[PDB]
Amino acid sequence: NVKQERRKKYADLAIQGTNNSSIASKRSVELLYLPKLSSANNFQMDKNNKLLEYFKFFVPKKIKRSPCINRGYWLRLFAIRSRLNSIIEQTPQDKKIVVVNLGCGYDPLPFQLLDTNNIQSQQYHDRVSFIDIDYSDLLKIKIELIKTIPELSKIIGLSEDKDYVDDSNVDFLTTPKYLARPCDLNDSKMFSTLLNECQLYDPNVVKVFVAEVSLAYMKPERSDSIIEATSKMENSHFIILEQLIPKGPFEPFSKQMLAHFKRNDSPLQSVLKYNTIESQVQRFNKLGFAYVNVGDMFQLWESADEATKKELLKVEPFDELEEFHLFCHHYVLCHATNYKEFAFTQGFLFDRSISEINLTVDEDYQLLECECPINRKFGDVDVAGNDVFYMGGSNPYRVNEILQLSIHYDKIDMKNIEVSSSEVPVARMCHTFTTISRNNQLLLIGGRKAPHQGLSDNWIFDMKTREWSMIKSLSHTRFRHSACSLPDGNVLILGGVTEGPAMLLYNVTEEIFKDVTPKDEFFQNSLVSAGLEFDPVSKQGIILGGGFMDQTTVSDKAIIFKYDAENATEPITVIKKLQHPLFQRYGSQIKYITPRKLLIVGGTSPSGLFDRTNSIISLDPLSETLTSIPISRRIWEDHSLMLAGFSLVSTGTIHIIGGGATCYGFGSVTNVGLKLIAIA
Repeated sequence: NVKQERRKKYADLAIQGTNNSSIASKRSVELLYLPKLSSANNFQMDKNNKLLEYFKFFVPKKIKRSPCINRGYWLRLFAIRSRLNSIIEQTPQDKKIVVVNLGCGYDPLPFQLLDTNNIQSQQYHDRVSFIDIDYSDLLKIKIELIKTIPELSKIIGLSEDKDYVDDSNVDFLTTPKYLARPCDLNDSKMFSTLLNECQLYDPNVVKVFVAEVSLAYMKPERSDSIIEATSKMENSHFIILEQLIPKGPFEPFSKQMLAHFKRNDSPLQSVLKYNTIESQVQRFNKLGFAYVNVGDMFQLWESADEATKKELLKVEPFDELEEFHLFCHHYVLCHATNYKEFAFTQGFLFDRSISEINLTVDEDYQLLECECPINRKFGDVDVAGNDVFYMGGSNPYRVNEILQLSIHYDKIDMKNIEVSSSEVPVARMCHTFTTISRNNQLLLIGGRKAPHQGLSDNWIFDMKTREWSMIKSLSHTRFRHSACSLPDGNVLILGGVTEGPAMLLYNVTEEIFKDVTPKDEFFQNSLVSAGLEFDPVSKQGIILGGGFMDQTTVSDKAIIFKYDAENATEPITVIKKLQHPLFQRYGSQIKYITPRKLLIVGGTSPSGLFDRTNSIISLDPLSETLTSIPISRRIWEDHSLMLAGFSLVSTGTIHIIGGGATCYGFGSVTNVGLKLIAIA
């Protein structure tokens, strides 16, 4: 077949520029996410509720991606679509709207929207038109496919004919609802010409200029011109979706992101000039657009109605939320207008960023690198006698092995202990490893394999015998919970991802668990990956930060409590609850430097990124004062620091060991290790 031969020909060409591209990742979401979502959020559905496909026209292959890249790319389709929606809903129903996709690549967006078969874009069927702009070469191929693929030609009005061929191979296409126009965006003057050739000057036509990760590869000056050129088109919106480096090119995630693109020889340039959200506002004001509504991907995520999140969480197993936080904060969605009639209704409005607080430098303790390349995340570790023991974790795969850590001032020695029993705990992460039996044994509680495979089998490891014994098992599975040995030798167990009680108590000698959820409205929800320590001296303990099972909320509370050992119905009671934005951490670890100073370390936050001043801090529980333990510019810039999956070990010094993150397919990073010593 003549047509089919042509189709395949340029079908292959389209591929040489689709994989590890945003289109490939959208095909991924199209395969997995869109079929499992209800009307509101599938974007593509026929009258009979059958999902419709479009990204398959440029990337047919079954594409797959981690659960973090997928949620991100769902957020990303929902980014553009929520904004286009606000414009279509408000603009009077007779006005012509024009969507101009700047550097569209193989983005099938127009066809997703123009297709009368898709009842989830009915508001686009009549009065919306589309202009695709990219490099000449690219549009040639893309037009070949639009012509030779009947389903596509059908949409925009071209003839569907098995027995017709258009061999011209041009870089431009003209239809009532879709045109493609070639243009090198780095040429501000050819672009400005194009704006008029297309009659975008007409004030009776509303313009929507969309820059989805394209003006991000261009130098600030080259991209600022594109933006400004459009500001002079009366009644225009500009939608820009691109990267941010809110805390500089040395933020743990930022460092990896820039470096990744450098390797792909597609550096991020504009972001260098425009680091933060506010930076984008002033930019758009300066360049013509006086009305701006902007926030990062995570504000967009909180923005989803609870009916939508519930579906999303149930799409695929997911448990990389520290990665999701970081990624989200490094991508901005910026909606700009050059006319004041258009209002950003509260449905779409982004709350302004609340100012950050400066903190007093800690006069007593400081940070100083201490290599501990255990090369693994999300295990746990506790001290026994003078020995240290790290168990399980992933690296990047889940292991069950136990490591003895010989801690030294400069470096840490590691020996793999050998198991002596025929039975062993399955390989797991996000469990807890706690010391019991007067420092003779170690208690393994909960944990998981894959995120849908929470575990309920607990174990005990005996140092002398080097044997594993499966003790009693948790009624409900449980991971990402917290733990800490109590004075009496028992083990408190906090929240986690579980259906079980919010707080458990494991009596070692009696070999039983006990639901001891405090009588407080705070504990109505299972707290995930919070910080939790107890101080035998001050006879109390703290709960710090932590997230909830909606994967959206994060406690900003520091909870002080006591332990009444002689009480068997309310052993745990809440003394006091403290609040502060810097408490709002997920995946942190806390520890007592002294009875009057609690070391709070690492984790991610829904609010913003942690910097060198507040990644590590300390709080005085009775004084209610916050002191900051700064990280040197050196350790920030030169060494690999990623506070997620790490742990705290103590033998007046607390080491920050293990930890990493895969940084959204921009490569992996490993927390090299740090130590907190007293100041000379």
